[PDB]
Amino acid sequence: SPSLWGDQFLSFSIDNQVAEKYAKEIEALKEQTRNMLLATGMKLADTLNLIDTIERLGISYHFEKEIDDILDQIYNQNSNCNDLCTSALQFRLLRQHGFNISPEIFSKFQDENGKFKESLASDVLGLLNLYEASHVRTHADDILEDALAFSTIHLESAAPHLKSPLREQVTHALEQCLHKGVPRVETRFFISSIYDKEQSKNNVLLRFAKLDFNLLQMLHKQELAQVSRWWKDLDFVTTLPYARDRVVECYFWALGVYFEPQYSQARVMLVKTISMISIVDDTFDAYGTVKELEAYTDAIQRWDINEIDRLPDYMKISYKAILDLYKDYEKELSSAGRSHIVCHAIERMKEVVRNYNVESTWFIEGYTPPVSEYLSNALATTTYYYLATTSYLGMKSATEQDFEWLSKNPKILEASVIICRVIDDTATYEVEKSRGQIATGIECCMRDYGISTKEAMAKFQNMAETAWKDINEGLLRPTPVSTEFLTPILNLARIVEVTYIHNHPEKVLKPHIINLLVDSIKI
Ligand SMILES: CC(C)=CCC/C(C)=C/CC/C(=C/COP(=O)(O)OP(=O)(O)O)C(F)(F)F
Ligand SMILES: [Mg+2]
Ligand SMILES: [Mg+2]
Repeated sequence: SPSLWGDQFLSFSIDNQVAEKYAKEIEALKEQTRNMLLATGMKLADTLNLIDTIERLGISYHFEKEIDDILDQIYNQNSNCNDLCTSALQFRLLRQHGFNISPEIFSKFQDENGKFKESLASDVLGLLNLYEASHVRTHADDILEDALAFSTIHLESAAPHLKSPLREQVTHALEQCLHKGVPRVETRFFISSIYDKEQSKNNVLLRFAKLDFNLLQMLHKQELAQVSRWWKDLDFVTTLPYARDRVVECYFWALGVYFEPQYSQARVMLVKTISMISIVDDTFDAYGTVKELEAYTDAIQRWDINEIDRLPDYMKISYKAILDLYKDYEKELSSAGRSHIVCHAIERMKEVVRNYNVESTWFIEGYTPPVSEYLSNALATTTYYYLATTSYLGMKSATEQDFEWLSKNPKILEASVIICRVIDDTATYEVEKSRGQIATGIECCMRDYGISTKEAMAKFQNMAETAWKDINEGLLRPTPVSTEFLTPILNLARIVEVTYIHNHPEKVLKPHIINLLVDSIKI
Protein backbone atom coordinates (compact mmCIF):
# COMPACT_ATOMS: atom_id res chain seq x y z
CA SER A 1 0.00 0.00 0.00
CA PRO A 2 1.21 3.55 -0.97
CA SER A 3 1.58 6.73 1.10
CA LEU A 4 -1.78 8.44 1.58
CA TRP A 5 -0.19 11.84 2.28
CA GLY A 6 1.14 12.59 -1.18
CA ASP A 7 3.54 15.53 -1.08
CA GLN A 8 1.44 17.25 1.59
CA PHE A 9 4.54 17.70 3.76
CA LEU A 10 7.17 17.95 1.00
CA SER A 11 7.14 21.74 1.14
CA PHE A 12 6.76 23.99 4.19
CA SER A 13 7.55 27.71 4.32
CA ILE A 14 7.63 29.19 7.83
CA ASP A 15 5.79 32.47 8.43
CA ASN A 16 8.86 34.27 9.77
CA GLN A 17 6.93 37.13 11.37
CA VAL A 18 4.34 34.83 12.98
CA ALA A 19 7.13 32.79 14.54
CA GLU A 20 8.75 35.91 15.99
CA LYS A 21 5.36 37.15 17.20
CA TYR A 22 4.68 33.87 19.01
CA ALA A 23 8.24 33.55 20.30
CA LYS A 24 8.12 37.07 21.72
CA GLU A 25 4.82 36.62 23.57
CA ILE A 26 5.88 33.19 24.88
CA GLU A 27 8.89 34.70 26.69
CA ALA A 28 6.49 36.97 28.57
CA LEU A 29 4.05 34.13 29.28
CA LYS A 30 7.04 31.99 30.26
CA GLU A 31 8.07 34.50 32.94
CA GLN A 32 4.53 34.84 34.31
CA THR A 33 4.31 31.05 34.61
CA ARG A 34 7.73 30.83 36.28
CA ASN A 35 6.60 33.29 38.96
CA MET A 36 3.50 31.15 39.41
CA LEU A 37 5.86 28.28 40.30
CA LEU A 38 8.35 30.39 42.30
CA ALA A 39 5.30 31.74 44.10
CA THR A 40 5.29 31.47 47.91
CA GLY A 41 2.48 30.46 50.28
CA MET A 42 0.72 27.67 48.39
CA LYS A 43 -1.06 24.57 49.72
CA LEU A 44 0.28 21.17 48.76
CA ALA A 45 -2.78 20.31 46.66
CA ASP A 46 -2.47 23.60 44.77
CA THR A 47 1.24 23.23 44.03
CA LEU A 48 0.83 19.67 42.75
CA ASN A 49 -2.10 20.79 40.61
CA LEU A 50 -0.05 23.59 39.10
CA ILE A 51 2.81 21.24 38.19
CA ASP A 52 0.39 18.62 36.80
CA THR A 53 -1.41 21.12 34.58
CA ILE A 54 1.79 22.69 33.22
CA GLU A 55 2.99 19.17 32.41
CA ARG A 56 -0.26 18.07 30.78
CA LEU A 57 -0.19 21.27 28.70
CA GLY A 58 3.21 20.21 27.36
CA ILE A 59 5.06 23.31 28.56
CA SER A 60 6.86 21.85 31.59
CA TYR A 61 10.07 21.50 29.57
CA HIS A 62 10.75 25.21 30.20
CA PHE A 63 10.70 24.72 33.97
CA GLU A 64 12.76 21.55 34.42
CA LYS A 65 14.70 23.37 37.15
CA GLU A 66 11.73 24.93 38.96
CA ILE A 67 9.55 21.79 38.95
CA ASP A 68 12.41 19.60 40.17
CA ASP A 69 13.26 21.81 43.15
CA ILE A 70 9.59 21.93 44.15
CA LEU A 71 9.05 18.17 43.94
CA ASP A 72 12.32 17.60 45.80
CA GLN A 73 11.08 19.55 48.83
CA ILE A 74 7.74 17.72 48.82
CA TYR A 75 9.60 14.39 48.75
CA ASN A 76 11.73 15.32 51.74
CA GLN A 77 8.93 17.06 53.66
CA ASN A 78 6.66 13.93 53.64
CA SER A 79 3.02 15.11 53.79
CA ASN A 80 -0.21 13.84 55.33
CA CYS A 81 -3.02 14.68 52.93
CA ASN A 82 -5.88 12.40 53.93
CA ASP A 83 -7.26 13.26 50.50
CA LEU A 84 -6.93 10.29 48.11
CA CYS A 85 -6.82 12.75 45.23
CA THR A 86 -3.78 14.73 46.41
CA SER A 87 -2.04 11.59 47.69
CA ALA A 88 -2.29 9.69 44.41
CA LEU A 89 -1.19 12.77 42.45
CA GLN A 90 1.69 13.41 44.85
CA PHE A 91 2.72 9.77 44.43
CA ARG A 92 2.64 9.81 40.62
CA LEU A 93 4.49 13.11 40.05
CA LEU A 94 7.33 12.21 42.39
CA ARG A 95 7.64 8.67 41.05
CA GLN A 96 7.63 9.89 37.44
CA HIS A 97 10.48 12.21 38.45
CA GLY A 98 12.54 9.47 40.08
CA PHE A 99 11.64 10.26 43.70
CA ASN A 100 11.18 6.93 45.42
CA ILE A 101 8.24 8.03 47.56
CA SER A 102 6.86 5.25 49.77
CA PRO A 103 3.58 3.56 48.69
CA GLU A 104 2.57 3.46 52.38
CA ILE A 105 0.82 6.78 51.70
CA PHE A 106 -2.08 4.66 50.36
CA SER A 107 -2.53 2.39 53.39
CA LYS A 108 -4.67 5.08 55.05
CA PHE A 109 -7.09 4.58 52.13
CA GLN A 110 -7.44 0.82 52.60
CA ASP A 111 -8.81 -1.48 55.30
CA GLU A 112 -6.90 -3.82 57.65
CA ASN A 113 -7.28 -6.41 54.91
CA GLY A 114 -5.15 -4.24 52.61
CA LYS A 115 -7.87 -3.46 50.05
CA PHE A 116 -9.12 -0.02 49.00
CA LYS A 117 -12.04 1.31 51.00
CA GLU A 118 -15.04 1.14 48.67
CA SER A 119 -16.36 4.16 50.56
CA LEU A 120 -14.10 6.10 48.17
CA ALA A 121 -16.10 4.92 45.13
CA SER A 122 -17.82 8.32 45.11
CA ASP A 123 -14.61 10.41 44.97
CA VAL A 124 -14.23 10.53 41.17
CA LEU A 125 -11.25 12.91 41.25
CA GLY A 126 -9.66 10.56 43.77
CA LEU A 127 -10.39 7.52 41.64
CA LEU A 128 -9.00 9.24 38.52
CA ASN A 129 -5.75 10.25 40.20
CA LEU A 130 -5.46 6.79 41.71
CA TYR A 131 -6.12 5.29 38.28
CA GLU A 132 -3.31 7.35 36.75
CA ALA A 133 -0.98 6.55 39.67
CA SER A 134 -1.60 2.81 39.33
CA HIS A 135 0.40 2.79 36.09
CA VAL A 136 3.60 4.16 37.64
CA ARG A 137 4.08 1.25 40.06
CA THR A 138 7.07 -1.10 40.42
CA HIS A 139 7.53 -4.59 41.90
CA ALA A 140 7.82 -3.20 45.43
CA ASP A 141 4.35 -1.59 45.32
CA ASP A 142 2.02 -4.53 45.95
CA ILE A 143 -0.05 -2.27 48.19
CA LEU A 144 -1.24 -0.85 44.85
CA GLU A 145 -2.01 -4.40 43.70
CA ASP A 146 -5.65 -3.78 42.76
CA ALA A 147 -5.68 0.03 42.46
CA LEU A 148 -6.22 -0.29 38.69
CA ALA A 149 -9.20 -2.67 38.88
CA PHE A 150 -10.73 -0.65 41.74
CA SER A 151 -10.36 2.83 40.22
CA THR A 152 -11.28 1.45 36.79
CA ILE A 153 -14.61 -0.21 37.64
CA HIS A 154 -15.93 2.82 39.54
CA LEU A 155 -14.78 5.36 36.96
CA GLU A 156 -16.67 3.41 34.29
CA SER A 157 -19.73 3.41 36.53
CA ALA A 158 -19.40 7.13 37.30
CA ALA A 159 -18.39 8.48 33.85
CA PRO A 160 -21.78 8.69 32.03
CA HIS A 161 -23.15 11.28 34.45
CA LEU A 162 -20.12 13.49 34.98
CA LYS A 163 -20.05 17.11 33.79
CA SER A 164 -17.87 18.16 30.86
CA PRO A 165 -14.97 18.19 30.20
CA LEU A 166 -14.34 15.92 33.22
CA ARG A 167 -16.40 13.17 31.59
CA GLU A 168 -14.18 13.27 28.50
CA GLN A 169 -11.01 13.34 30.59
CA VAL A 170 -12.16 10.24 32.47
CA THR A 171 -13.43 8.35 29.40
CA HIS A 172 -10.11 9.11 27.69
CA ALA A 173 -8.12 7.96 30.71
CA LEU A 174 -9.86 4.57 30.61
CA GLU A 175 -8.83 4.22 26.95
CA GLN A 176 -5.33 5.65 27.40
CA CYS A 177 -3.54 6.38 30.68
CA LEU A 178 -1.22 9.39 30.92
CA HIS A 179 2.02 7.61 31.90
CA LYS A 180 2.02 5.19 28.93
CA GLY A 181 0.87 7.69 26.28
CA VAL A 182 2.93 9.73 23.78
CA PRO A 183 3.73 13.22 25.23
CA ARG A 184 2.67 15.33 22.22
CA VAL A 185 -0.40 13.19 21.56
CA GLU A 186 -1.64 13.55 25.14
CA THR A 187 -0.68 17.24 25.30
CA ARG A 188 -2.72 17.82 22.14
CA PHE A 189 -5.78 16.17 23.67
CA PHE A 190 -5.46 17.99 26.99
CA ILE A 191 -5.07 21.50 25.57
CA SER A 192 -7.73 21.15 22.88
CA SER A 193 -10.30 18.81 24.46
CA ILE A 194 -10.03 19.39 28.24
CA TYR A 195 -8.34 22.56 29.46
CA ASP A 196 -9.78 24.76 26.67
CA LYS A 197 -13.28 23.73 27.75
CA GLU A 198 -12.38 23.90 31.42
CA GLN A 199 -14.47 26.59 33.08
CA SER A 200 -11.83 27.01 35.80
CA LYS A 201 -8.98 27.25 33.26
CA ASN A 202 -6.06 29.63 33.78
CA ASN A 203 -5.96 31.89 30.73
CA VAL A 204 -2.26 32.66 31.03
CA LEU A 205 -1.38 28.94 30.98
CA LEU A 206 -3.88 28.05 28.24
CA ARG A 207 -2.58 30.76 25.89
CA PHE A 208 1.01 29.81 26.73
CA ALA A 209 0.17 26.17 25.94
CA LYS A 210 -1.52 26.82 22.59
CA LEU A 211 1.18 29.20 21.31
CA ASP A 212 4.03 26.86 22.26
CA PHE A 213 2.43 23.79 20.74
CA ASN A 214 1.78 25.69 17.51
CA LEU A 215 5.28 27.18 17.44
CA LEU A 216 6.94 23.78 17.92
CA GLN A 217 4.66 22.34 15.25
CA MET A 218 6.16 24.85 12.82
CA LEU A 219 9.58 23.41 13.69
CA HIS A 220 8.34 19.85 13.28
CA LYS A 221 6.80 20.72 9.92
CA GLN A 222 10.13 22.16 8.75
CA GLU A 223 11.92 18.98 9.80
CA LEU A 224 9.43 16.63 8.12
CA ALA A 225 9.83 18.72 4.96
CA GLN A 226 13.64 18.41 4.92
CA VAL A 227 13.23 14.68 5.53
CA SER A 228 10.51 14.26 2.89
CA ARG A 229 12.96 15.94 0.48
CA TRP A 230 15.84 13.72 1.55
CA TRP A 231 13.62 10.63 1.10
CA LYS A 232 12.41 11.86 -2.29
CA ASP A 233 16.02 12.51 -3.44
CA LEU A 234 16.70 8.79 -2.88
CA ASP A 235 13.56 7.65 -4.72
CA PHE A 236 13.02 4.20 -3.20
CA VAL A 237 9.44 4.16 -4.53
CA THR A 238 10.39 3.47 -8.13
CA THR A 239 13.87 1.91 -7.73
CA LEU A 240 12.78 -0.38 -4.86
CA PRO A 241 8.96 -0.84 -5.32
CA TYR A 242 8.68 -3.72 -2.82
CA ALA A 243 9.53 -1.40 0.08
CA ARG A 244 6.90 0.56 2.04
CA ASP A 245 6.44 4.32 1.71
CA ARG A 246 5.97 5.46 5.33
CA VAL A 247 8.43 8.33 5.93
CA VAL A 248 5.67 10.37 7.59
CA GLU A 249 4.92 7.57 10.09
CA CYS A 250 8.65 7.13 10.72
CA TYR A 251 8.72 10.80 11.63
CA PHE A 252 5.82 10.41 14.08
CA TRP A 253 7.96 7.87 15.93
CA ALA A 254 11.01 10.13 16.09
CA LEU A 255 8.58 12.75 17.41
CA GLY A 256 7.27 10.39 20.09
CA VAL A 257 10.85 9.87 21.32
CA TYR A 258 11.37 13.62 21.75
CA PHE A 259 9.62 16.80 20.62
CA GLU A 260 11.83 19.51 22.13
CA PRO A 261 13.56 21.93 19.73
CA GLN A 262 16.91 21.22 21.38
CA TYR A 263 16.58 17.65 20.07
CA SER A 264 16.04 18.89 16.51
CA GLN A 265 19.15 17.29 14.99
CA ALA A 266 18.68 14.01 16.89
CA ARG A 267 15.08 13.68 15.72
CA VAL A 268 16.12 14.17 12.09
CA MET A 269 19.01 11.71 12.40
CA LEU A 270 16.58 9.28 14.02
CA VAL A 271 13.80 9.45 11.43
CA LYS A 272 16.41 8.75 8.73
CA THR A 273 17.55 5.60 10.53
CA ILE A 274 13.98 4.41 11.10
CA SER A 275 13.17 4.85 7.41
CA MET A 276 16.40 3.14 6.31
CA ILE A 277 15.99 0.05 8.51
CA SER A 278 12.36 -0.02 7.36
CA ILE A 279 13.73 -0.87 3.88
CA VAL A 280 16.10 -3.53 5.21
CA ASP A 281 13.13 -5.12 7.01
CA ASP A 282 10.95 -5.36 3.90
CA THR A 283 14.03 -6.73 2.10
CA PHE A 284 13.97 -9.77 4.39
CA ASP A 285 10.18 -9.97 4.81
CA ALA A 286 8.60 -9.53 1.37
CA TYR A 287 11.41 -9.68 -1.18
CA GLY A 288 14.88 -11.27 -1.30
CA THR A 289 15.73 -14.95 -1.57
CA VAL A 290 17.63 -17.04 0.99
CA LYS A 291 20.82 -16.93 -1.05
CA GLU A 292 20.37 -13.16 -1.59
CA LEU A 293 19.77 -12.36 2.08
CA GLU A 294 22.94 -14.15 3.28
CA ALA A 295 25.09 -12.00 0.99
CA TYR A 296 23.31 -8.89 2.30
CA THR A 297 23.82 -9.97 5.93
CA ASP A 298 27.45 -10.74 5.19
CA ALA A 299 28.09 -7.40 3.46
CA ILE A 300 26.61 -5.46 6.38
CA GLN A 301 28.97 -7.20 8.82
CA ARG A 302 32.01 -6.29 6.70
CA TRP A 303 30.72 -2.74 6.05
CA ASP A 304 32.82 -1.59 3.05
CA ILE A 305 31.80 -0.30 -0.37
CA ASN A 306 34.07 -2.96 -1.94
CA GLU A 307 31.35 -5.49 -1.09
CA ILE A 308 28.69 -3.95 -3.37
CA ASP A 309 29.70 -5.96 -6.46
CA ARG A 310 28.87 -9.18 -4.62
CA LEU A 311 25.29 -7.94 -4.17
CA PRO A 312 22.38 -8.03 -6.67
CA ASP A 313 21.66 -4.68 -8.27
CA TYR A 314 18.66 -3.84 -6.08
CA MET A 315 20.49 -4.61 -2.83
CA LYS A 316 23.32 -2.40 -4.12
CA ILE A 317 20.96 0.58 -3.86
CA SER A 318 19.96 -0.06 -0.23
CA TYR A 319 23.50 -0.94 0.85
CA LYS A 320 25.08 2.19 -0.64
CA ALA A 321 22.42 4.41 0.92
CA ILE A 322 23.13 2.86 4.33
CA LEU A 323 26.84 3.75 4.36
CA ASP A 324 26.22 7.25 2.99
CA LEU A 325 23.74 7.86 5.78
CA TYR A 326 26.30 6.93 8.43
CA LYS A 327 28.81 8.95 6.42
CA ASP A 328 26.38 11.89 6.66
CA TYR A 329 26.07 11.33 10.43
CA GLU A 330 29.84 11.47 10.96
CA LYS A 331 30.00 14.78 9.07
CA GLU A 332 27.22 16.42 11.12
CA LEU A 333 28.94 15.28 14.33
CA SER A 334 32.37 16.48 13.12
CA SER A 335 31.62 20.07 14.14
CA ALA A 336 30.92 19.03 17.74
CA GLY A 337 33.82 16.58 17.67
CA ARG A 338 31.52 13.66 18.47
CA SER A 339 31.97 12.00 15.08
CA HIS A 340 33.26 8.75 16.63
CA ILE A 341 30.04 7.78 18.41
CA VAL A 342 28.52 6.70 15.09
CA CYS A 343 30.07 3.22 15.38
CA HIS A 344 27.77 2.36 18.31
CA ALA A 345 24.67 2.71 16.14
CA ILE A 346 26.42 0.82 13.31
CA GLU A 347 27.23 -2.17 15.55
CA ARG A 348 23.57 -2.33 16.57
CA MET A 349 22.33 -2.30 12.97
CA LYS A 350 24.57 -5.27 12.18
CA GLU A 351 22.94 -7.02 15.14
CA VAL A 352 19.48 -6.34 13.74
CA VAL A 353 20.42 -7.56 10.25
CA ARG A 354 22.23 -10.59 11.64
CA ASN A 355 18.99 -11.45 13.45
CA TYR A 356 16.81 -10.63 10.43
CA ASN A 357 18.69 -13.31 8.51
CA VAL A 358 18.16 -15.77 11.35
CA GLU A 359 14.42 -15.01 11.27
CA SER A 360 14.13 -15.97 7.59
CA THR A 361 16.21 -19.12 8.15
CA TRP A 362 13.63 -20.21 10.75
CA PHE A 363 10.81 -19.40 8.35
CA ILE A 364 12.09 -21.68 5.56
CA GLU A 365 12.81 -24.63 7.86
CA GLY A 366 9.40 -24.32 9.48
CA TYR A 367 11.14 -24.00 12.84
CA THR A 368 9.14 -23.38 16.01
CA PRO A 369 11.71 -22.74 18.82
CA PRO A 370 11.09 -22.62 22.58
CA VAL A 371 10.30 -19.14 23.99
CA SER A 372 13.78 -18.84 25.54
CA GLU A 373 15.45 -19.27 22.15
CA TYR A 374 12.77 -17.32 20.28
CA LEU A 375 13.26 -14.20 22.41
CA SER A 376 17.01 -14.63 22.05
CA ASN A 377 16.62 -13.49 18.44
CA ALA A 378 13.22 -11.77 18.32
CA LEU A 379 14.18 -9.04 20.77
CA ALA A 380 16.78 -7.41 18.56
CA THR A 381 14.45 -7.68 15.55
CA THR A 382 12.20 -5.11 17.25
CA THR A 383 15.06 -2.68 16.40
CA TYR A 384 14.65 -1.07 19.80
CA TYR A 385 18.27 -1.62 20.88
CA TYR A 386 19.23 -0.01 17.58
CA LEU A 387 16.70 2.88 17.79
CA ALA A 388 17.57 3.66 21.41
CA THR A 389 21.27 3.81 20.45
CA THR A 390 20.43 6.03 17.49
CA SER A 391 18.55 8.34 19.91
CA TYR A 392 21.78 9.41 21.56
CA LEU A 393 23.47 10.34 18.28
CA GLY A 394 21.97 13.81 18.00
CA MET A 395 21.84 14.48 21.74
CA LYS A 396 24.70 16.98 22.07
CA SER A 397 25.36 15.96 25.68
CA ALA A 398 25.53 12.16 25.27
CA THR A 399 29.01 10.90 26.24
CA GLU A 400 31.00 7.72 25.49
CA GLN A 401 30.17 6.47 28.98
CA ASP A 402 26.46 6.85 28.22
CA PHE A 403 26.88 4.72 25.09
CA GLU A 404 28.98 2.38 27.21
CA TRP A 405 26.16 1.90 29.73
CA LEU A 406 23.60 1.36 26.95
CA SER A 407 25.72 -1.29 25.23
CA LYS A 408 25.43 -3.55 28.29
CA ASN A 409 21.69 -3.99 27.59
CA PRO A 410 20.50 -2.26 30.79
CA LYS A 411 17.23 -3.43 32.36
CA ILE A 412 15.24 -0.32 31.42
CA LEU A 413 16.27 -0.77 27.78
CA GLU A 414 15.69 -4.53 27.97
CA ALA A 415 12.17 -3.86 29.31
CA SER A 416 11.35 -1.41 26.51
CA VAL A 417 12.43 -4.00 23.93
CA ILE A 418 10.34 -6.70 25.60
CA ILE A 419 7.19 -4.56 25.58
CA CYS A 420 7.65 -3.88 21.87
CA ARG A 421 8.21 -7.55 21.03
CA VAL A 422 5.39 -8.87 23.20
CA ILE A 423 2.78 -6.33 22.06
CA ASP A 424 3.76 -6.73 18.43
CA ASP A 425 3.45 -10.52 18.73
CA THR A 426 -0.05 -10.39 20.24
CA ALA A 427 -1.28 -7.98 17.57
CA THR A 428 0.38 -9.41 14.46
CA TYR A 429 -0.14 -13.03 15.50
CA GLU A 430 -3.31 -14.02 13.59
CA VAL A 431 -1.89 -12.28 10.51
CA GLU A 432 1.62 -13.79 10.38
CA LYS A 433 0.12 -17.22 11.14
CA SER A 434 -1.73 -17.22 7.80
CA ARG A 435 1.54 -16.27 6.11
CA GLY A 436 3.28 -19.43 7.29
CA GLN A 437 5.35 -17.69 9.96
CA ILE A 438 5.34 -20.47 12.54
CA ALA A 439 8.32 -18.61 14.01
CA THR A 440 6.03 -16.01 15.66
CA GLY A 441 6.16 -15.53 19.41
CA ILE A 442 2.64 -16.61 20.33
CA GLU A 443 3.21 -19.80 18.31
CA CYS A 444 6.43 -20.61 20.19
CA CYS A 445 4.69 -19.85 23.50
CA MET A 446 1.86 -22.28 22.69
CA ARG A 447 4.17 -25.14 21.63
CA ASP A 448 6.58 -24.58 24.51
CA TYR A 449 4.12 -24.38 27.44
CA GLY A 450 1.51 -26.56 25.74
CA ILE A 451 -1.17 -23.89 26.10
CA SER A 452 -3.86 -22.26 23.92
CA THR A 453 -3.74 -18.92 22.11
CA LYS A 454 -5.48 -17.01 24.92
CA GLU A 455 -3.18 -18.35 27.63
CA ALA A 456 -0.14 -17.54 25.50
CA MET A 457 -1.30 -13.99 24.86
CA ALA A 458 -2.11 -13.69 28.56
CA LYS A 459 1.39 -14.88 29.48
CA PHE A 460 2.79 -12.27 27.11
CA GLN A 461 0.60 -9.55 28.59
CA ASN A 462 2.08 -10.32 32.03
CA MET A 463 5.54 -9.99 30.50
CA ALA A 464 4.68 -6.46 29.40
CA GLU A 465 3.31 -5.62 32.89
CA THR A 466 6.52 -6.92 34.45
CA ALA A 467 8.43 -4.91 31.84
CA TRP A 468 6.60 -1.67 32.74
CA LYS A 469 7.25 -2.13 36.46
CA ASP A 470 10.90 -2.49 35.48
CA ILE A 471 10.88 0.72 33.43
CA ASN A 472 9.25 2.57 36.31
CA GLU A 473 11.90 1.22 38.69
CA GLY A 474 14.65 2.13 36.23
CA LEU A 475 13.66 5.79 36.49
CA LEU A 476 14.23 5.97 40.27
CA ARG A 477 17.26 7.86 41.57
CA PRO A 478 20.09 7.31 41.58
CA THR A 479 19.63 6.78 37.86
CA PRO A 480 22.45 4.93 36.05
CA VAL A 481 22.77 7.88 33.64
CA SER A 482 21.07 11.28 33.32
CA THR A 483 17.29 11.08 33.04
CA GLU A 484 17.84 12.79 29.70
CA PHE A 485 18.98 9.44 28.35
CA LEU A 486 16.27 7.36 30.00
CA THR A 487 13.28 9.27 28.63
CA PRO A 488 13.95 8.19 25.00
CA ILE A 489 13.81 4.57 26.15
CA LEU A 490 10.62 5.32 28.10
CA ASN A 491 9.16 7.02 25.03
CA LEU A 492 9.98 4.04 22.79
CA ALA A 493 7.77 1.87 25.01
CA ARG A 494 5.00 4.48 24.96
CA ILE A 495 5.02 4.55 21.16
CA VAL A 496 4.47 0.77 21.12
CA GLU A 497 1.49 1.14 23.45
CA VAL A 498 0.10 3.94 21.26
CA THR A 499 0.64 2.19 17.89
CA TYR A 500 -0.81 -1.21 18.81
CA ILE A 501 -3.73 0.06 20.87
CA HIS A 502 -6.17 -2.82 21.41
CA ASN A 503 -4.17 -5.86 20.33
CA HIS A 504 -4.73 -2.31 12.66
CA PRO A 505 -1.91 -0.20 10.91
CA GLU A 506 -1.47 3.48 9.92
CA LYS A 507 -5.19 3.78 10.56
CA VAL A 508 -4.20 4.18 14.22
CA LEU A 509 -1.46 6.74 13.48
CA LYS A 510 -3.42 8.88 11.02
CA PRO A 511 -5.40 10.88 13.63
CA HIS A 512 -2.24 11.56 15.66
CA ILE A 513 -0.30 12.75 12.62
CA ILE A 514 -3.11 15.11 11.62
CA ASN A 515 -3.48 16.51 15.11
CA LEU A 516 0.28 16.87 15.53
CA LEU A 517 1.64 17.84 12.11
CA VAL A 518 -1.29 18.97 9.94
CA ASP A 519 -3.82 20.88 12.05
CA SER A 520 -2.68 23.64 14.40
CA ILE A 521 -4.54 24.42 17.65
CA LYS A 522 -7.28 27.05 17.16
CA ILE A 523 -6.57 30.07 19.36
C1 LIG B 1 6.14 -2.53 16.57
C2 LIG B 1 6.31 -1.15 16.02
C3 LIG B 1 5.84 -0.85 14.62
C4 LIG B 1 6.59 -0.13 16.85
C5 LIG B 1 6.79 1.29 16.31
C6 LIG B 1 8.26 1.71 16.16
C7 LIG B 1 9.13 1.01 15.14
C8 LIG B 1 9.41 -0.45 15.29
C9 LIG B 1 9.89 1.74 14.32
C10 LIG B 1 10.78 1.05 13.27
C11 LIG B 1 10.08 0.79 11.94
C12 LIG B 1 9.90 -0.65 11.55
C13 LIG B 1 8.66 -1.17 11.49
C14 LIG B 1 8.41 -2.55 10.88
O1 LIG B 1 7.04 -2.86 10.89
P1 LIG B 1 6.61 -4.31 10.33
O2 LIG B 1 7.12 -4.46 8.94
O3 LIG B 1 5.18 -4.52 10.61
O4 LIG B 1 7.46 -5.29 11.28
P2 LIG B 1 7.56 -6.87 11.12
O5 LIG B 1 7.85 -7.03 9.68
O6 LIG B 1 8.67 -7.23 12.03
O7 LIG B 1 6.23 -7.33 11.55
C15 LIG B 1 11.08 -1.42 11.01
F1 LIG B 1 10.90 -1.68 9.72
F2 LIG B 1 12.21 -0.73 11.12
F3 LIG B 1 11.22 -2.53 11.69
MG1 LIG C 1 9.87 -7.73 9.91
MG1 LIG D 1 5.48 -9.09 14.35
